[PDB]
Amino acid sequence: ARYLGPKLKLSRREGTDLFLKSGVRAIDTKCKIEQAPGQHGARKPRLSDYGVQLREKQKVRRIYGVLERQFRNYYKEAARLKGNTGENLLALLEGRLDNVVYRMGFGATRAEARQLVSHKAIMVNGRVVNIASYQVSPNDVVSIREKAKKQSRVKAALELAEQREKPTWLEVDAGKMEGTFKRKPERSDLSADINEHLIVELYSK
Amino acid sequence: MVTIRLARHGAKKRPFYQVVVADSRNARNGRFIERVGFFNPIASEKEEGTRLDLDRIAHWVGQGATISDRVAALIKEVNK
Amino acid sequence: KIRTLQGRVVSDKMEKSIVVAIERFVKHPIYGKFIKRTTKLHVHDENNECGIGDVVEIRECRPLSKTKSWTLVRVVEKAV
Amino acid sequence: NIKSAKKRAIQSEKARKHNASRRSMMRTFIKKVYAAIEAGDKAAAQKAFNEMQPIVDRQAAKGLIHKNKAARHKANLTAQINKLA
RNA sequence: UGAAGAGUUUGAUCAUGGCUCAGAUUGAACGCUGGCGGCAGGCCUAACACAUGCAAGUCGAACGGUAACAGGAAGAAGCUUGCUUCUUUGCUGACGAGUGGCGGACGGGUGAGUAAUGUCUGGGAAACUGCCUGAUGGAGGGGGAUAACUACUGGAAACGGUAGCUAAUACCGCAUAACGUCGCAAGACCAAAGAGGGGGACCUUCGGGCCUCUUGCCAUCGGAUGUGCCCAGAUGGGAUUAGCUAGUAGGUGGGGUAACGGCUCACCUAGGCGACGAUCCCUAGCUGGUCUGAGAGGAUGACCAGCCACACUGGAACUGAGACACGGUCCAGACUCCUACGGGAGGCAGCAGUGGGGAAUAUUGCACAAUGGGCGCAAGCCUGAUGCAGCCAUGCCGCGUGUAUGAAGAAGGCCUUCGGGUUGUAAAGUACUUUCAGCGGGGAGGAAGGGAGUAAAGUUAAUACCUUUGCUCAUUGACGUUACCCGCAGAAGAAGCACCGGCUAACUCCGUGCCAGCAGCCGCGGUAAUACGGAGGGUGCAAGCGUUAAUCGGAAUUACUGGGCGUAAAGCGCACGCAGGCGGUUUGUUAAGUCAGAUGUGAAAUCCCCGGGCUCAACCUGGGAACUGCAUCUGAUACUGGCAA
Repeated sequence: ARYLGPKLKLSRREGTDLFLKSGVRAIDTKCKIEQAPGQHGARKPRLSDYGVQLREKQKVRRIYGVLERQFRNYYKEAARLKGNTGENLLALLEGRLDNVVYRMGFGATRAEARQLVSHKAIMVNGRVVNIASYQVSPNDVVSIREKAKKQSRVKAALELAEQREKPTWLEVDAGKMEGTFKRKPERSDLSADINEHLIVELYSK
Repeated sequence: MVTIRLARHGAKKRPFYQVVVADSRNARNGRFIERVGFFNPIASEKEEGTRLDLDRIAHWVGQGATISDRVAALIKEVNK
Repeated sequence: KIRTLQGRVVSDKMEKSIVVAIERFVKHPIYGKFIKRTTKLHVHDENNECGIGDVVEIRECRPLSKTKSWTLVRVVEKAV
Repeated sequence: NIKSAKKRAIQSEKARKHNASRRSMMRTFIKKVYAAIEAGDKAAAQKAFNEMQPIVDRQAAKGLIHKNKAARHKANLTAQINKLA
């Protein structure tokens, strides 16, 4: 499913925000965040092992918007390559169009970044798409269209873009609403909350 | 009986044809004798979608076996 | 060249026919142990004179009688 | 029942009793040689060998001896007389 | 780039060992729920029985012809008069039927039979092979016919019988006779078919002969391809299946097949086979492969490809290169149907449909566009092969059902020392977007070809023809206003399903009270149930979710990899010994086992390695490697085996 529900309520028991309605707000601003989303359908305790072990598996899973199947499949291409299995996986996960656009400042929210690509206002190269996954690669060209240098939603997401460092492996152009995905990601510096060893144990039978 | 013929291996509403020498007592998708070619009717730019050999379209046509109209018209346009 | 196959007569009585048992090393598949898996074939002697243990040369050919396909090509040695 | 040329069946009625007679004329002549073989004769076995020699030959040219039988069946009946000779 | 365990016996504990769960999967079914779209799959059972429709023809360029249609001519009419109308005529388009040739022996479907000289792997030898194709040579001259047709005549039909006539690339002689065949030899013996276009010089009784081309025909020897035949090896299970075999085993000579063969026979001999498992009994189409799995292995054989087998039942033969011809014949049999009651007719395991069975599996749809297949020297015609459409969440994949912002945080719930907490930025409220659906409007592409003209630089006649070549022109689209593209309003039209006692992430409040009920296992409930029921809430998955069945995995719990036997499950009560397995030590030899190399082959598909093409992905695809293997060819001699000492 694409969700469509109460973003920030998740934050509470996520114990992290991970970009839920970022633009003016984050934790404990006009919202009740860092609680438990139950009265006593769920409330804080010591935590189980297996809790953690499931939660973190979903941590990595949710900040791309990938379904059940997909992320496993990426694992079946990684453990088919003779290179690093850990690296490869997070490499394939960032090939999704929706993730790339957010990191070119297009969308102030992860959900919003993916809700751009939906309405016809995106394109890649001279090709028009409306597909939230694509093959994104070195020296591609991320392109805004005509009647998307016209929408007042897009502009209103450049605000936050001035407030996020933006990656160094892509050119980013907001002045003509382009930017190229000129070279491969670095994850020498995004594995900072990601322990690959954990998840790949679990996936294994 | 064996003849030069084309032979779909495309999926639905994809016309990828392969020129085979194949039987008329089995089929164009059945028992092959051999491939001999590839052909695009749509003239795709993929890696080697057109092959048609010189050597077997000059040896099994020696002892006889006829080709197809696109092929006939292709002998000239690869200037073979 | 040709092939001639080492058998040992082990039943000669009938006129112009010698029964040979041919022992080759057959390996077990799963347990990988060689064994003697003896197999009679019915060889036609030109004149019967054999018996028991006579190493011979046989070879594959046309039949001459029913259950034949074998001839005597040479008597390596005798042991009757 | 419906066939395109179910007439094929009737056409073969003709060609199965034409063949028939040609072959059985050929089989009466083989019986005439064999007569003379039991007489010890080279003078009535050979009034029935060279007299079926164009017969046997011209019927291989109607294809009614057939295939590699018809490169064999002018030697098969040659064989006969030679025992007796 | 390659495999993890947990729970469950006991008062406690450690082993042993069963049990269960977490995985992956399906031609799956079921229950609930259901926005789109791309790609794939879709009667597994009663191989039970089927209304109907369709799936098998095409060549006039071999024929004799003219039934219909349309013109040409012809006389004629109306003189409905130079225009309507009528008869005649095969002349021409064109073609009914009938003779003649080739397809109907394919393609398609099914897995009932089938443990298999059937399949698979690997070889082999004594064969065939229309369609195909190379070479050389030929196609001479006669005869007898008979369909249609015609005149009669029998039946309800099916389906006939007389009598007469005629054609051919039909039929049968005869001639000619090798690089032919047979024959040691000497010799002997055997073939046919022409049809088309065109034409200058000549000839004709004016139909044609002549000439030139073209396709087709005949023969002989090859090649290709495809196909018979043999062998070896591998092919399932049961000894509560141990004895088996008379063309049986073999040998002669006969006969037969395309060819090798007891394939078959006459005679002759009396053998052959068997526990390295015969004989018999159970069950099964087989393979590439498929699934799962770290692998080995096990399981499996759906779609797709190859092989084999079957077509109402049984049996049988005909023509042919090819058939025991699914939609050919005949005979017998049971069905089933019709009837003029005399007699006939039929066989969906072909497609689509029908009924019955079953847990379950779709429309009597459109079409020759395209691909392939058939007939034909061509044009052209034919196609339930095929391409499309349709129906079904049967599955794989993609996208959407909105984004932002918004609080004392709205009522409204729910829980609450009653301070509040929770639902909750969730809503209301504010802006911002219209993908995709819906509406309006364009629209690429899948088409190459063939057809009408023109160039030949062939061939001959120099010209034709025919073929060839480019050019020139009008066009070839079934799907379907296709991909796609533009506009049009308006969050609009688009979330569900299971679970929350432990394995296992995810609880409260009530009602019930060992009742009701729950439950994969371990197990729940006896009135203060995190396990039952409702509500509130929470959790995981999401146009699906959950349940079952089923196969492999975990399970190294059948173990070659990879298991035990003092007491946990297991050592015959004890000797002897036949087969079998096993062999101290030294030398010589051999090279079978074995080691090395070489060579074929190991189908396509499939895996992988590298790499592309569709808006992505699904899907499509190229090249390399793999193809673990097997046989063959040659070497090596340490070990294993043989031989010798």
